[PDB]
Amino acid sequence: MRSIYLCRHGESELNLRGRIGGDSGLSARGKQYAYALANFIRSQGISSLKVWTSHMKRTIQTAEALGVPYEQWKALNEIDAGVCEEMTYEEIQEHYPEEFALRDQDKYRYRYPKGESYEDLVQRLEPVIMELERQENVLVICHQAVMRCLLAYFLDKSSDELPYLKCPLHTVLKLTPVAYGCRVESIYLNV
Amino acid sequence: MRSIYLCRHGESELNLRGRIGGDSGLSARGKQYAYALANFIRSQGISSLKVWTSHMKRTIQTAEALGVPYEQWKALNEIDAGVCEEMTYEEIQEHYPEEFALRDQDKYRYRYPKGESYEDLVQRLEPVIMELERQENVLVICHQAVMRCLLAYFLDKSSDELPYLKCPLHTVLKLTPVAYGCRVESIYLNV
Ligand SMILES: Nc1nc2c(ncn2[C@@H]2O[C@H](COP(=O)(O)OP(=O)(O)OP(=O)(O)O)[C@@H](O)[C@H]2O)c(=O)[nH]1
Ligand SMILES: Nc1nc2c(ncn2[C@@H]2O[C@H](COP(=O)(O)OP(=O)(O)OP(=O)(O)O)[C@@H](O)[C@H]2O)c(=O)[nH]1
Repeated sequence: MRSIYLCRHGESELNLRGRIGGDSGLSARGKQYAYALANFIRSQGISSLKVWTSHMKRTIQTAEALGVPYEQWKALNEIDAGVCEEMTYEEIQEHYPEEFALRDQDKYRYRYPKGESYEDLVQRLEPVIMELERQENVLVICHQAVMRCLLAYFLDKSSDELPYLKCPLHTVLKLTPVAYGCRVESIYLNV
Repeated sequence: MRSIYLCRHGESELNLRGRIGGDSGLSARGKQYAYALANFIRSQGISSLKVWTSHMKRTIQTAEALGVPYEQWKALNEIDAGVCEEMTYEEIQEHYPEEFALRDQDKYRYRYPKGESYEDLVQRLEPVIMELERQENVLVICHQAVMRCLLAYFLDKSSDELPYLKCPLHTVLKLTPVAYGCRVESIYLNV
């Protein structure tokens, strides 16, 4: 039976430092998770697993720790925050006060100045989902907003539930598509 | 005419780093706001101004720049994050995934493990609201949650919308209560 493993990149510099978006590398702890992930995968004993990542350094560095070939997707790249890229929630409140609240009205269709929205991201992911269906066993090392859209698809969640799906760092969601839908198991790798 | 100048302490080191709670001091930019705030106060030509701060290093440090006396109130201390003290919103999502989700159901009544809620803080702020009410011109250098509770009281906002009120850093809100309720004047101090 096939299964799709979804998880985020290891903790990044910006993650640890309190900032969103950007293209930072893995933190010391992030690298540790990469090795923990490699251990978990090997533990699964999967037949010919294909590893997918985005173009972001964080996803790549995580895959590098798997010692197996990985395919890069520009579509798996994290949502563009635009003007408030690499900013903290406090900086966003200070420099873009009305935008911060505008989001609360509709987090799915909300779009940051010069950036994407969850609705946009869902659309940009269409190609990936298509391929995900054609594959057997796949490990998609991605991002928060991305993992939420992917998860929402397989778990048939509404556009409302989507922006609030649990996609923490160092947690691998193993989806096993079945007749009634798709089973899910949460594996937290503590490092 | 009497005004209640509510403002948050100047940016702290922890604010800049991504973390909630703690007892850190003002960053260099935070200190700059302390000085800007002092300049603003003088320009106001205010009569017998009373400065109130909390016992936190960040509020004291802001008051010092004013060059005027100020009284400290433990009741004005920021809401306790309990076990989540000094964590980032990612660390919370990772180590306390269920807690994070539960909070989203009721931001007002959500209480941190070993900490408090907005409801708890309201009770704690009761005597502050009273003295503040029976006072004249008053400057209160406080924190985010605290400023929200105070503001909601004077603007007669429901507990429902309380946690979402705009309380960005480096912004002083001049509150002048008048017959139909209370008037506000948002003063942004760019530094
Ligand atoms: N308002 C607010 N936004 C935050 C905070 N921390 C991160 N954000 C940003 O708020 C938006 C959505 O928040 P979340 O649903 O928690 O995460 P996300 O949508 O997957 O965002 P990305 O960070 O782009 O993945 C994103 O642009 C986040 O980067 C915070 O404390 N407050
Ligand atoms: N989980 C999470 N908590 C955050 C974030 N930004 C701030 N917090 C903390 O989450 C709680 C509620 O968030 P907010 O309503 O934005 O702010 P607050 O309640 O005034 O927070 P305090 O800073 O504790 O007063 C508080 O304890 C915040 O410190 C974030 O992005 N994620």
